[PDB]
Amino acid sequence: FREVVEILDGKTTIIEGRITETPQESPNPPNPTGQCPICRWNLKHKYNYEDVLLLSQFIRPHGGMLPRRITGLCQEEHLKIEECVKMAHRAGLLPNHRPKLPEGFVPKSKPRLNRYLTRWSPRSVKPIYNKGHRWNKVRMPVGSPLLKDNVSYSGRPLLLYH
Amino acid sequence: EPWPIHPWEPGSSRVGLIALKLGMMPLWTKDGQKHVVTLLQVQDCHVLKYTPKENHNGRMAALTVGGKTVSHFHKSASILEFYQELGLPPKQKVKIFNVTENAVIKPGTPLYAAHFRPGQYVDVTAKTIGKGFQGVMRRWGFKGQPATHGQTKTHRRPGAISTGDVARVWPGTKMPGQLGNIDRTAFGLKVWRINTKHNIIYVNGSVPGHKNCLVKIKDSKLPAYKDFCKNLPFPTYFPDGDEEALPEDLYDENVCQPGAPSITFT
Amino acid sequence: FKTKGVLKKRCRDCYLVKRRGRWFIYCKTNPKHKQRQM
Amino acid sequence: AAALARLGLRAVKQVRVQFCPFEKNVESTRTFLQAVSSEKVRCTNLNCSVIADVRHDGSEPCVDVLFGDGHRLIMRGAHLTAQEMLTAFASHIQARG
Amino acid sequence: GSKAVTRHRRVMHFERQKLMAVTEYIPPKPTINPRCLP
Amino acid sequence: SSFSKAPQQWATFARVWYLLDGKMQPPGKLAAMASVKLQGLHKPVYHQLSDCGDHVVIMNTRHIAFSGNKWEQKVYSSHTGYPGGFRQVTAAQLHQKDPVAIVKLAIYGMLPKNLHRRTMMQRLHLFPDEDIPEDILKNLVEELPQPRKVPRRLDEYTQEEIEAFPRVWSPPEDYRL
RNA sequence: CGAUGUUGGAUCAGGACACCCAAAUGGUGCAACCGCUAUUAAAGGUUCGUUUGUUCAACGAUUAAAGUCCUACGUGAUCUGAG
RNA sequence: CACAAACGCGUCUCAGAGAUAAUUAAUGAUUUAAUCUUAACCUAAUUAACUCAUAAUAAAUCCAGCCCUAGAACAGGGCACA
Ligand SMILES: [Mg+2]
Ligand SMILES: [Mg+2]
Ligand SMILES: [Mg+2]
Ligand SMILES: [Mg+2]
Ligand SMILES: [Mg+2]
Ligand SMILES: [Mg+2]
Ligand SMILES: [Mg+2]
Ligand SMILES: [Mg+2]
Ligand SMILES: [Mg+2]
Ligand SMILES: [Mg+2]
Ligand SMILES: [Mg+2]
Ligand SMILES: [Mg+2]
Ligand SMILES: [Mg+2]
Ligand SMILES: [Mg+2]
Ligand SMILES: [Mg+2]
Ligand SMILES: [Mg+2]
Ligand SMILES: [Mg+2]
Ligand SMILES: [Mg+2]
Ligand SMILES: [Mg+2]
Ligand SMILES: [Mg+2]
Ligand SMILES: [Mg+2]
Ligand SMILES: [Mg+2]
Ligand SMILES: [Mg+2]
Ligand SMILES: [Zn+2]
Ligand SMILES: [Zn+2]
Repeated sequence: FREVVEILDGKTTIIEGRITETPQESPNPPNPTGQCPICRWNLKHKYNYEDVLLLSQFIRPHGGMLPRRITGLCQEEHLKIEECVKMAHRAGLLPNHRPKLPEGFVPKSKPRLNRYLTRWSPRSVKPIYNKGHRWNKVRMPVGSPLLKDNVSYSGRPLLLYH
Repeated sequence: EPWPIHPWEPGSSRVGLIALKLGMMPLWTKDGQKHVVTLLQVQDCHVLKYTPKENHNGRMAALTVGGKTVSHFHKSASILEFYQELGLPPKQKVKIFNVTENAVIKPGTPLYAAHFRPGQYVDVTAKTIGKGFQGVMRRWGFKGQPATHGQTKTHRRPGAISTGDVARVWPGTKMPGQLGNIDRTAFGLKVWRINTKHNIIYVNGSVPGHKNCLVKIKDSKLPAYKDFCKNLPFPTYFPDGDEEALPEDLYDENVCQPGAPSITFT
Repeated sequence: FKTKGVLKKRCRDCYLVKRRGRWFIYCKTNPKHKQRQM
Repeated sequence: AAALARLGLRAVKQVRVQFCPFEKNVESTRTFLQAVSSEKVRCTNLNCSVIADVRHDGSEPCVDVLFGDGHRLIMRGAHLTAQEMLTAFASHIQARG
Repeated sequence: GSKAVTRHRRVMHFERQKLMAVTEYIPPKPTINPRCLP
Repeated sequence: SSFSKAPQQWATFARVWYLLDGKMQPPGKLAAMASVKLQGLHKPVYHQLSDCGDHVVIMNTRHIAFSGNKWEQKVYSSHTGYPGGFRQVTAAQLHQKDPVAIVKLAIYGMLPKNLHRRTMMQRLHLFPDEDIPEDILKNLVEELPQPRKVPRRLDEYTQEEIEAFPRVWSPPEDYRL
């Protein structure tokens, strides 16, 4: 991995690019002929929002996702992983992947509401005051439709709207 | 054995008094305006019992204050026993004041009208003049029906009380009933004058309740008069502590005193 | 801002951004091109 | 080039880019030189002196910017990307000067 | 009683609705996705 | 088995106190099992007319979790009766005002709609935190399992498990995060 | 149809927002004052008079404004009977 | 205003915090640029509602009779200074 360091001395600035050792891929993938990382490690339709050990492999230290041209994923797997990362960040998983602000960490606010499988942004949803009757019912989306193809051991389809 | 006296704090609340509404008197200001003040006489105001903050509200302590003395022969056994343990004759009105823990006073302590000072705002709580079962026109100010253009037995009726589709009347409907005998509070009444000899407060404006009624008076709780407790005696007024008698009448900075040079404008 | 059901860019400087759950045509050169998806 | 043109390079004295074209990690520095020696950058300030030093054994591509605040910004670019180098240079120019 | 041809989509019988739901098209699905297959 | 009639009756129809931790648990999944225990549908001697019903003590009520955006989408509607007195409060606002309210309403809704609902609601004790009076604490018998398995956050993971999990991709050395 | 009593007005109004006023903003062929549109918001208000039975309508004087509707074209076991 | 009262035409008083919708910007990935973010992290300027500070009530088991600024009845306040 590459880092940029800045040095200031006597109104003179020097920026340097330092390369440190980075982890490499594990020696034995179960499906070596796959052209895609997830699809060759046999994790397709196998991860969820709570699999942080996989979701944190490729995200920036401040929580941002990594570009597809760098990660190597196929488009659908990239979208699924991006949605899973968003859901984990909203649920509260990955607590060390946030920027550090000492000035803003002191003014504590109201306690965070526990949540999980959150599809939309918490600040963009309006409360459903009407809620409809049985024939026209306003359903609350839960989870994401991108993960509707995950393996279901019980056989019951996931309730994405409830 | 007085309880320890604590220094005043920005978020402190004081105890109040239970006075008697004597009457109403005119008063004049040095600028020429004329106000009307109510006389509240502190006849015999005492602290009866103390209740801790956690045992009462969890935010403030409760001090119980008793007003004018009554007869022993018309009180219940429990009340008479309570006053016998306390050591004071029975009182007529008993009220509860929410104070801070630093303003607590030992029970049995007397309270005087010098507890308030000329130039201050107070809250006055009392039971208003009860007018009994009053009609809707006097209870709610409803306009009546016309007098003589043909109306038959409807000159003061409320009229329609609800809507046809609802098939009922809402719980907030204004209808004839009791009017007057309820507790009301007047906020932000100015104190103009304190008569120490007779223990009387001259409070600005009107006071709820009939004359010669027991009135619960305390410091104003409006946000505009939150921190005027600084200059006032914080725990209470102790006439035996200063060892110097207060003046018979304490006036405000704008009150035209009875002995005046008959103010003329320049 | 004009509230519309269909958003279209009226120049080359209009950019489409998703905010508050809606889609927006924001424009800096021509502020009259501000459109909000209903 | 457009980013530097829209910055007002009037307050820059000398920019010298010293590199070895036969190396394998001078592409970013060469792109930086091309971006900083463009026609728009030339016309936005004429007194600026742009120098392109070519070596073969230096093996360390670097850039030096000396400007009239008595200030020296030296960037030894062996792993720095051209876009990052341009952004850092633009930020420093708009900060001091 | 509505005509055979209307403008309001002329909601069907429940048996017909069930018939259409059963006879909905089911696209074929390969065992392994071929995008990033060899 | 060879009990006398009265002690056998007391043992068979004795009331039981159950504990339920509500930390990071869905209020609906808490309320379903709480209502089952309250009704007594977990007893083979259960009957509608019999008073077979056990006490349920739910702790960590303030730390419940709603799946999805229910915190901002679910609303609770009340009417004071007076005209203009219809209030619709969001789930988050109701939780801030009163932590007990969300799970209390869920259990009340899931309970049967007969007159026994109030009686078996009087046997439900809800506590915002793990601060239970000793009188109630000494009555507890067993703690029911939490219906939802709470996932562990990344820093809670062991280093052994972190290194055991494989690296599915190899980032380039020149890339900068 | 072995009766669901009508316009208008008086009294009291409940509600909706498709907001007239009051509040926060976007665009203007928005220089300022006046304006024109659109977004969000319904806790509170929304006048007195001449003619007409009038709902409407014209006119006079004002207002921050004198909103559009639903409520058995709200309300006659509360009132009037001008039509 | 021919009752000691009632009354207006007369007099007194009327309030702090949070919260938001539309709409502004700060940092910043997917999309190593930018980008207010149905991307996280803390962010700030911001309607009316609505809640809450705060205020009121908040001492149980004497009640025959007689007064009352208390009241339809029942209730409620007084009956030791004089
Ligand atoms: Mg009376
Ligand atoms: Mg009249
Ligand atoms: Mg008649
Ligand atoms: Mg008559
Ligand atoms: Mg008659
Ligand atoms: Mg009904
Ligand atoms: Mg037919
Ligand atoms: Mg008929
Ligand atoms: Mg009949
Ligand atoms: Mg109304
Ligand atoms: Mg609107
Ligand atoms: Mg306006
Ligand atoms: Mg209105
Ligand atoms: Mg009609
Ligand atoms: Mg009608
Ligand atoms: Mg009727
Ligand atoms: Mg009529
Ligand atoms: Mg009649
Ligand atoms: Mg006629
Ligand atoms: Mg950036
Ligand atoms: Mg910008
Ligand atoms: Mg309160
Ligand atoms: Mg009595
Ligand atoms: Zn793939
Ligand atoms: Zn445009």
